[PDB]
Amino acid sequence: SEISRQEFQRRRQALVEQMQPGSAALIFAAPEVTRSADSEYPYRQNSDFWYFTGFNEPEAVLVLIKSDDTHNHSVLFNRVRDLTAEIWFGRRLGQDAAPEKLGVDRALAFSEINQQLYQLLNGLDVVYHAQGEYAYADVIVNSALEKLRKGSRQNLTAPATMIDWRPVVHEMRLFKSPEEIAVLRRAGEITAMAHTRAMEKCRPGMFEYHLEGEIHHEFNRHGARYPSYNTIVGSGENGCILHYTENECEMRDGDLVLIDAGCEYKGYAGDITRTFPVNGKFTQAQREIYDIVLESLETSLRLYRPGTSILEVTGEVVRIMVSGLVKLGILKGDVDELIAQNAHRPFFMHGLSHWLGLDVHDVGVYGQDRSRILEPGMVLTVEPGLYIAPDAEVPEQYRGIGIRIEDDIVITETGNENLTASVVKKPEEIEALMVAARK
Amino acid sequence: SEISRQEFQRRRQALVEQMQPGSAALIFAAPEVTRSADSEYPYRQNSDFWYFTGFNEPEAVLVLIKSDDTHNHSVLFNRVRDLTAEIWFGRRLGQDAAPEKLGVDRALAFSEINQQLYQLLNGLDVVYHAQGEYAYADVIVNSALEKLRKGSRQNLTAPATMIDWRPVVHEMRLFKSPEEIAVLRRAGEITAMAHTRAMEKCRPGMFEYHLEGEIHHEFNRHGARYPSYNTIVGSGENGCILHYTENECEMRDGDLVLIDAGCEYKGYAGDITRTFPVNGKFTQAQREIYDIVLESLETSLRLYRPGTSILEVTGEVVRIMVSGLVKLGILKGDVDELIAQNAHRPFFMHGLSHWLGLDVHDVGVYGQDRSRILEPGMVLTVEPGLYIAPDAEVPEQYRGIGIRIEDDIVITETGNENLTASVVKKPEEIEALMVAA
Amino acid sequence: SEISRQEFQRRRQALVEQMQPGSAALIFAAPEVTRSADSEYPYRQNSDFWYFTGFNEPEAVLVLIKSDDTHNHSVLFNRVRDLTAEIWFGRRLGQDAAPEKLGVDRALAFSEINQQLYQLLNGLDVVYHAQGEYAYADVIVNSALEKLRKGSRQNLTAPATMIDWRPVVHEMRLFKSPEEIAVLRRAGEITAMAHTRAMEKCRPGMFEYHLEGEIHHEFNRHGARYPSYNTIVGSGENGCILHYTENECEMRDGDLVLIDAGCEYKGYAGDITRTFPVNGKFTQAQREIYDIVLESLETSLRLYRPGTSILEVTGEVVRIMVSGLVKLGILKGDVDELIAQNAHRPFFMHGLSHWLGLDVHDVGVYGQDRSRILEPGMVLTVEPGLYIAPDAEVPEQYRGIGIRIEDDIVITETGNENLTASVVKKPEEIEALMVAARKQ
Amino acid sequence: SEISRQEFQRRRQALVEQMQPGSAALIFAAPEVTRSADSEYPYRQNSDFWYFTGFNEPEAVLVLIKSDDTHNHSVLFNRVRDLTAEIWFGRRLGQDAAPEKLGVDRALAFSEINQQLYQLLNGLDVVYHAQGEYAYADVIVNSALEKLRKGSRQNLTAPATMIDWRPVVHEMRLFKSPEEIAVLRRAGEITAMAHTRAMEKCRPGMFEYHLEGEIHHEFNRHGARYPSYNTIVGSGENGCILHYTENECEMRDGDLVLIDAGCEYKGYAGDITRTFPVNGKFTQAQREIYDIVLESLETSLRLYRPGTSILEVTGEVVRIMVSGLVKLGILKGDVDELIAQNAHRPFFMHGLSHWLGLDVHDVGVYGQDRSRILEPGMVLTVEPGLYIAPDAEVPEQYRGIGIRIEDDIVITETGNENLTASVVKKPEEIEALMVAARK
Ligand SMILES: [Ca+2]
Ligand SMILES: [Ca+2]
Ligand SMILES: [Ca+2]
Ligand SMILES: [Ca+2]
Ligand SMILES: [Cl-]
Ligand SMILES: [Cl-]
Ligand SMILES: [Cl-]
Ligand SMILES: [Cl-]
Repeated sequence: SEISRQEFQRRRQALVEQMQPGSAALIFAAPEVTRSADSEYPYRQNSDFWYFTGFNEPEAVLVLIKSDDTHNHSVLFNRVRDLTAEIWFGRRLGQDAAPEKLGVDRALAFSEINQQLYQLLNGLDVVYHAQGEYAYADVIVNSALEKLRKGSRQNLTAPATMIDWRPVVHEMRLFKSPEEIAVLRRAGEITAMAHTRAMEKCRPGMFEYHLEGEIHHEFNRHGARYPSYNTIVGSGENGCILHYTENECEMRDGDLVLIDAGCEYKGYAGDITRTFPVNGKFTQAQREIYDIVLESLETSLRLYRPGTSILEVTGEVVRIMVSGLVKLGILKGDVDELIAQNAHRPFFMHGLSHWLGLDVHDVGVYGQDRSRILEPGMVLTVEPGLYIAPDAEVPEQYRGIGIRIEDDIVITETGNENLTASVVKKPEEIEALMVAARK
Repeated sequence: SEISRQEFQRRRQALVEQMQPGSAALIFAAPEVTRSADSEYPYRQNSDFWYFTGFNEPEAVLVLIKSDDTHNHSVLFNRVRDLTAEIWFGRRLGQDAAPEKLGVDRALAFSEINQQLYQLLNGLDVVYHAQGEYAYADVIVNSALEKLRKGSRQNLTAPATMIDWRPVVHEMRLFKSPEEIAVLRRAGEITAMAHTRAMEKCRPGMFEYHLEGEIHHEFNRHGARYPSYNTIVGSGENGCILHYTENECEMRDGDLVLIDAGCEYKGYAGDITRTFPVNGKFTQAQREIYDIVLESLETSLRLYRPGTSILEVTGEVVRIMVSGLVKLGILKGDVDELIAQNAHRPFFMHGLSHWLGLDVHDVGVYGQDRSRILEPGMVLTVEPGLYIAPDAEVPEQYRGIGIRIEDDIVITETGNENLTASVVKKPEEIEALMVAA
Repeated sequence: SEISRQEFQRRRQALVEQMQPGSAALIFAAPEVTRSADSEYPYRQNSDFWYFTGFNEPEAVLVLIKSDDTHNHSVLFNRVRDLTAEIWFGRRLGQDAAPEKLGVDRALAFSEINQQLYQLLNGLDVVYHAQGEYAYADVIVNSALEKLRKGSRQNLTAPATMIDWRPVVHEMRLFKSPEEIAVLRRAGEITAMAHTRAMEKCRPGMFEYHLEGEIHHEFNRHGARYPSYNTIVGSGENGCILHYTENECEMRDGDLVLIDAGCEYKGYAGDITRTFPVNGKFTQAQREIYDIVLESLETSLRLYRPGTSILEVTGEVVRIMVSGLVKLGILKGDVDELIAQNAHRPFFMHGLSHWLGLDVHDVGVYGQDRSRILEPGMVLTVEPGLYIAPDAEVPEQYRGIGIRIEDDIVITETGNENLTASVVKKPEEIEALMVAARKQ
Repeated sequence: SEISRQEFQRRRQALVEQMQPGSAALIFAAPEVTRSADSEYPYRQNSDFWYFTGFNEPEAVLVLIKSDDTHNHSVLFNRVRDLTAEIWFGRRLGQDAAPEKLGVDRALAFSEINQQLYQLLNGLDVVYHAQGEYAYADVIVNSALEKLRKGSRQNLTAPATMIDWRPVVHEMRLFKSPEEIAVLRRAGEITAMAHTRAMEKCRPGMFEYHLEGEIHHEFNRHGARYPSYNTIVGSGENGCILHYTENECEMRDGDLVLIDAGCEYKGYAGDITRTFPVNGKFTQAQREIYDIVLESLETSLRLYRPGTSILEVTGEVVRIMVSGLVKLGILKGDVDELIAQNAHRPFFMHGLSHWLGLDVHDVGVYGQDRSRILEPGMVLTVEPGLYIAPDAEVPEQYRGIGIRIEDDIVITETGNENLTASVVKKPEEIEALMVAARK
């Protein structure tokens, strides 16, 4: 599945529809970033720039100009064709091919942006710009505006109003289109296959990073070259560290391993977490904590629908966790009083759900305490966890256990669709997958 | 193979030995860098900081203080132990464990660097600093120096002299120790296994990125998590693009595929290129270009020894390429006259060799036109290539052929050791490897 | 005359009246500036900050908050009372006294601005800020907005809209109130007395800077401590340089001296130019150029009124200059063709008029080629000049003559009032003035 | 009096003599600074750039190149001749005339500095640069060094060593040459005449700023257009504020007025303070505080010579002040015990002396607590003062009295020469001066 050219054009038009007459919106590409000396990390395009273009080059800027309520047009600044630079560093779209290829009206060389951008902004009332995201973009925009301001003698005038397009554009990204849902569905499936494979390959004596290796190969195999974030493989006590990425230890017989990994497929993130026994079997104590986390996840999946919120569902999860922890003797007291003192917090210290999309922690307004009412098209994770520190003042069999289980869902008219249910999470299904893989 | 804590201590001592009495050298960690929004690329430590510490955390600064010709000591700034931040983001070494763990005398909190660095520089004559590498580091240093200049009412004085330590440190990195050679040997072996595997797995209909996938899994399997640079898999006309990284096309029956890939193992880069037929069988035309490149590589491997240079060996490679290209009718004329007008350059447009180490294009002075005399301990690549553009004015059969073959070597007393010879490059050995797979 | 507390309060309300509900306008004080090492130039407050406060301290910010269409309030950030710093560097207003003294509702310490400004912008839709004027102000505003953007976990939201208040505020400054016109009148008078005195004191052998000294002492004498711009005293060929400030030569018998100087009185600029013979007698050649410049000025003074423009009046001046220059043989040809070829430009290369106010080159939209229709309340200069270079290809006797004559006017309902007519400009009146002063 | 061409050339050679072979020293002009909108304050050249050139234009850089122990040469970057810009804004020296006029070997356009500076630094071992003085200068130098670091392919190499020339140059400025002493002598005399005139013109009912006006007119009259710092005229309680510059109050019959003012003459600062009665007649209480300050100054003037220090002389002044204050009942107790607990500090809270030169608070190392041994050619102020706050707990008649008296001296072989003695400071000479101006 892919995003069509017609979809990119739709997005641009929807932004233009919300712009004032006499305005221009400026969307800048991400800079290339150094990894060490003259080598660079693999390029990752700014999510917003990508959302409106599908264009994966640096040194580019999209300018949408709304002259009035019917007339509008697009100008792309991008790198010029250069035979030498392309033999060396890769093909460039260039100016001639860009209009037909990206569906923009005009293309100009990026090297000319300071000579041209002020001419595009001249006489407009409003400039839309995401200030403070990239210093290089701010320099370009502020110089343009400064030429216009200081140029009353050449009959230049600057727009007096600057508006951040992020609130509106992030609100657009919060609501996935059917094409985006299908892409995220594929991201979820690829990611689920990677987690399935990790479970099938895991043996005591392997290192955490070996599972990372299996996961990334599976991502790549389906055309998702890069992870959407750094892969976490935390065995034993490392499971109690939420964003553990060192992945450097030998996995022990008798420990759990927690894998939090997600692919990036056509820009969109998958984000799954599975925790499972390194040896293919849960200890009593591991099963007991696992079942509480599973029940929390399974309940959240049943509950999530239009009209509730992350806050409301979180309240039910807390109740389940506190009840479960009291049965096991990890917490002591009355359930309702313990909920009122947030006594679960030493053991479950993060949110249940975040938005998901072109960024793994995707954009969009959550409301106070994530109280925003859910509607169809919203995509989010569900990631309950319990983490019992190695030195926690609790019964001893539970120490050093870190468990999180996470799926990705999209809210529909009647509930939600689970995008990552094709990788097992029921403990008996995990044991059957693994024990079968040993033979 | 690995770098011992005692080697890290020896490198620090060798820098201190070169420092003036009454001085301090400052070596800053790399910043974390954004990939998108709040997500970051996997951390890569500054190569020079790493060289002196083996420490893979950001927000750290190594300060070596030479008080005089016999007394010296080290202070590390690094992140404080923080239970919450570690639960969330990973273990930190902290201050208590750092002295014993890294072999430094004192450790202080990085968040205190602005209150403490000026006190360490106060009264010294010289500060050693790599200016312009990281903006955050320059701010810290300039701010410390400024407090000293402007604090005479508090009996503070600034060093009047700042010296770039990079020329000296890079000259040290140019000459590999036996430990380093053994690490680079392992990197070469791991990288070669990855290239072997790519050749064994390649079939028409697979995509370029599938070979990248095979290569990275093999890197990871041997404990080299990350490539030393972005992997190149250029099939067909994509082979004619030197740093082709899109790796997005279907590999066609009848095309060559060029793979440029290297692992990073304990900080050190492997760097191999192999070109081979996607279908396991060179066409006649592909074989004819391949043999010229291979002969260039083989002659280079024969010649590289102490007392010659990259420039000198390049001269021999140019002669082989020009002769070969005349024989095939790609160039027309007298060999010596064609060499004199650099007629090879449309087809071979890059250098033959670069230094190799903590960076794939490693530090160290090359001399004018890479004329520097080679000595034992230098590690370099040998990467001849020929690239015939799809529109080049040459016999039709050679158009769109891009071939590079690259090995990594270390100069020894009597020649060089080839670190990456365990992956085949002879055309018959390539064909035999691919059928057997 | 001065600007009353009620007037400053009126200006703030007029800005607030134009602001959107749910907004804040931020107006920052000028930074102190180094003259050399640890010494600073005498403080000059930002003109816009001054317009709204009358407050002459650095490290201060005015915040006007419009909660909705009826509720609004003001917060001033300014330097705290500090006994030690004040013993050393001067009295500070501080937080307790500021509300009553400046007519603001609240005052907070400037050192707390990063901890407080974001709290004031939180939940607002619009922030009004003059971006790019001061780097230190941009850093403060951007940090506040950044804390709000990234503080959604703390229920913080940033205004999505930033609007430059300069177009509106500069449009307000373009139209002077009666109190402002009375202040500018006094500035014009003080400045005229300084130019009168310079004419009276000038003798051959004195240096150009001596006249500068006379002028500045006169400004100071009436309570205008500082000039509104760097004084120009160009004798001989130095008169042909428009902003000649070196003022370093001996004034020669036979040369003209051109003096361009203006006081700054309660923030407002006077701006006069007079040119006169160093020896008290215009030669024939000097008098012939002078008369053309004078006729241009006197005619522009009649012409300027509501309904015309600087461009239209400039057209009339060009005609007078070209006709005059043809009569002397400085230009050759037909008058109308020469006008069409802008043949006057080697001799008159600057504008006739600029706005005048808290800045000598005051703010306000001119329109294309200064074509904006004039209305009552606008204040402007009228400054025709003719500058014949020492090597220009003309009758020899005109070489090295630089003459400018400049008055300040305010447009009224039926014409304009000349604010600087109390210093003479008719050549006979100049000669007569120089004769009476030398009898002492 | 002025600085000759030979002396500017001598200063340059003395710096070059201290430079390492294979090096270049860079000295940058001060930026123009805004006063308001498009108007600028009168240009003030950087003191160090001035010291080595006598050149009063912005957009200029002096480059001294020491090739080896015998060969050296100078390159000036400065503004190009531009007929239009000069008609508008003033004459420029330009490139053709600069060599002969300033005594430099070559002159280039400032607009070419980025294309040329790296070529001058190429292959050198050391660059001397005052880092952190001007941000515009640091950008230029860093950009040059960066082009050189990355230009090994074009056979460029950067100096690996940067040295701050300020310590050496400021040490040169600390020791005045005969030409400099003559110029400072003239500055002292101009400044003394201005203070004499203020005393002669002062009447009750005049404002503080009127005396400022008299002072500045007198500076200007002798060819010193600008003060070396902001003039202070503090009458009454305003005298108790050290750098009181508001100068806005009506001077009252019965008050003292304290005037701290100094001219700038050919770049060098005068710095005088005189305090005197607005009405021309010291009261008993004013005279009593005055005499202690005067004794402190006269004693300092007799003591300052080679081999003592500002710290040592300050100790004597503290003794005089404490004794005097005990005699009046302002301090109570034993003199030596009061000295030991620095009981003078509420009344005398600043230093006795600072260096004087191209900056009023001139450059040069003072040593800890100003303990550096004085030698011939050092120039310094002597400025004892007593300030009794309006609310101080002392006999009523001393409240609100602020008195400072300040002269400028140059240390000589056998003592010092007082550069500002031509303005009276004895209380009976002040009264007689004022009475004579009134008759
Ligand atoms: Ca997640
Ligand atoms: Ca290579
Ligand atoms: Ca004017
Ligand atoms: Ca002083
Ligand atoms: Cl471009
Ligand atoms: Cl820290
Ligand atoms: Cl404050
Ligand atoms: Cl220039």
